[PDB]
Amino acid sequence: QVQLKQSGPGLVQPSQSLSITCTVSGFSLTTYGVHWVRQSPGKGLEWLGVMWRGGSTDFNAAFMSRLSITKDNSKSQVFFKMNSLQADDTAIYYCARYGNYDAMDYWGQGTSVTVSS
Amino acid sequence: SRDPCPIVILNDFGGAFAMGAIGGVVWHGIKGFRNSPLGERGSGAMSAIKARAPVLGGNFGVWGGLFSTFDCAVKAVRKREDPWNAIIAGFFTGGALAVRGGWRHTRNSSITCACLLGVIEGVGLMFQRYAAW
Amino acid sequence: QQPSNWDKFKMGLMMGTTVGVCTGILFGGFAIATQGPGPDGVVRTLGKYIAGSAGTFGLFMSIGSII
Amino acid sequence: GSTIVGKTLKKTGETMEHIATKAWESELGKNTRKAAAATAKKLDESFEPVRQTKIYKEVSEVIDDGESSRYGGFITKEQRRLKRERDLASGKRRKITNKVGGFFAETESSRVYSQFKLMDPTFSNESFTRHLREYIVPEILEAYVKGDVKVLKKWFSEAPFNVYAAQQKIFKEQDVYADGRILDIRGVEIVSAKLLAPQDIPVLVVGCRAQEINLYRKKKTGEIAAGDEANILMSSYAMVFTRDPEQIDDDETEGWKILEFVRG
Amino acid sequence: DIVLTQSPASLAVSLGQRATISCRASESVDIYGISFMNWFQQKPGQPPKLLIYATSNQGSGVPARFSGSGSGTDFSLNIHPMEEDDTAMYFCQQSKEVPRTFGGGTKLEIK
Amino acid sequence: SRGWTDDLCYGTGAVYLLGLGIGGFSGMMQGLQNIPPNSPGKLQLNTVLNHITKRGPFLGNNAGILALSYNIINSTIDALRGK
Repeated sequence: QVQLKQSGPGLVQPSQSLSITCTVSGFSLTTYGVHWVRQSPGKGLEWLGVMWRGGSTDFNAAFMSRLSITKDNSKSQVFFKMNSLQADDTAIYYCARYGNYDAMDYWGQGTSVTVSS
Repeated sequence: SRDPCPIVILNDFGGAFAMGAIGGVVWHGIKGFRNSPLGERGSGAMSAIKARAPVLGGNFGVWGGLFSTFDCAVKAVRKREDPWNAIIAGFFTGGALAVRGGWRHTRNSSITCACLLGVIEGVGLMFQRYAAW
Repeated sequence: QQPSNWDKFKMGLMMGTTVGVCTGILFGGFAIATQGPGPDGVVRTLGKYIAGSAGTFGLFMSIGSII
Repeated sequence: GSTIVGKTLKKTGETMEHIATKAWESELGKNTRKAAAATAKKLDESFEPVRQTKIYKEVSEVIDDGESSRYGGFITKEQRRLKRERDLASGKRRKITNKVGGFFAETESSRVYSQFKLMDPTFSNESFTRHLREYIVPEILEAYVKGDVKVLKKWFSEAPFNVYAAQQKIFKEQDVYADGRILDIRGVEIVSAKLLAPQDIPVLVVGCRAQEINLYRKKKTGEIAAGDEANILMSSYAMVFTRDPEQIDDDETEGWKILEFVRG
Repeated sequence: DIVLTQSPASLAVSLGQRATISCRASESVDIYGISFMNWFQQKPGQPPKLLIYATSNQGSGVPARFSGSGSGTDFSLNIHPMEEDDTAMYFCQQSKEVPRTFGGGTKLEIK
Repeated sequence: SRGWTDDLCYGTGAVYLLGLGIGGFSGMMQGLQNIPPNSPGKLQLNTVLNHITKRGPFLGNNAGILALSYNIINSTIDALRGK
């Protein structure tokens, strides 16, 4: 059936790079897109970036300096990359499929990303 | 080993109608499989077949039968076995088909179908030449 | 030895493909010049014309091989 | 040389034409036409016992149906409304092998048709095409060419109705009003089913062709301001349909909307 | 861009009663006659789940006791029978402009 | 299908032209029955031509497909149902 799974990199050092892989199953990445949404407990939900149906990408204005989203249709994978991590970015990170009328129906397991030393 | 001139016309009409109907079955079956929703693909394909096969059948039947009538007439008048009649009557069938419309429409359709029959007659020589030897 | 239906269908398929190749460039001789590059491209338009003419002639020639 | 022919030749076919109509509208021509009509009704009455045989009636019941509207024909407004209320009374009573194997996979047209099937459990391509041919396109085109804004108020969106109102405002400043007819509409078909947004709003694309005459009359005198009673001109129309999830209980619209309207 | 606001930040209802959540926008999120606002429910240890999309359509598999309505700048969500397993955190999310954003949060419990 | 290329071209063509002619006479009569009250002349020709090309193939193609399907069903089991 339709199912999304994530990697688990956590407990990273400050000012380091983070890379998350979302593996999809049950659909194709060239006919559906992917949203990337984090949920910090102190600032609520927010929106990071999307990879559209057409292959183009988009990011938020406040996080455009360090975001990167790429895709791979053959292995059915979506890669997320943040170059810099600080202490205010301890959160849970999710990837979600968007279908008709831009609805985030099917959501992944979500990874708990912690920043410490 | 062909039929006489006035009685090959109905055979040409029927053959062209059958060719149009079967080609419409394949074409609109693929289209109705492509355009229908997920759960009701077969019903949409069968509805598209039963709605759009006879139009292609009638179109190809009229074109083939009118071309065969003009070919039999130009063979009865010119009284030769040249391939040029297969050009000429085809050109007249262009002038028979798109008459409603305009002068430019008739000219373009007749010239295009004449060029199509000309390249058919150009291609057929190699098949008549190399398949035998 | 005429009555071999597979030979007739094979000959009709081959003749339909060979006339489809010629009708593809026959269609593409003037349409690319009149409509310019188009939304697809120069190569894509002529390739689509060749493929469409080849299919639409090969299918009806395969039907007309038997009839 | 050859360019001077078209001025001289085209008139010479015309000057002999009206004399031919003078031949046709003569007493011999009218008498032969009326006798041809009378003997045509006579032959119709003579072959009416042939047509009234019940085997011919059964084979006509097999053959004849509403699919004649597929091949053309225009519907009068009273007959169109009678057909609508009749149907309402009836209803209310490296090319990898995965690319080859993805022929059964879900496409974007599958998403669009699945959405419109989820909205209404009676939608299909043939049923909507029949409803589009018999009611929607003649109503839209007749209200378009006759200049009636109340019918086009319900169907259009904000942008094409605003464009049409700005178009008609100049004609209101031109002291003229639009008159015309629609003689035949053919080829009402669904071209493609796409999603046209970054938000993935499903849309449908409709194409048709028609025969129309456009002329403008003075509202005071009544003389011709533009156009001709002759010169029947052919046009094509391309429309983009979509559906509102709400107001589906509103009749005379049934939740449909037109986004873009292009005349070619 | 479009700062949203949820009215009942703390809500408690008895069993079988109607609960109403109000979501308000800064501007109008209407496009082509349709309002692009969706509703999300999050369990205390789960990823969020879609409930209502395009303000009048139920999500896949969502029971019929969740309803949504409203337009312009004001939208509302109604649960007329209250069940004991519907204790969660509720969000409203707009989907018109490019900077997508989510609401504050609503805690819903049973006395 | 097994083919046999006989009693199929003749059966389809001889009823296709028959139905086309019957539709032609019926469409000419029905177009003549709905002449406009005014006389621009050319518009009468356009009306009757649109009427005849509407009426014709609708009475042709149905008879053609009916005879073709009947002949296909017959010739599929013509030699397979001798008993």
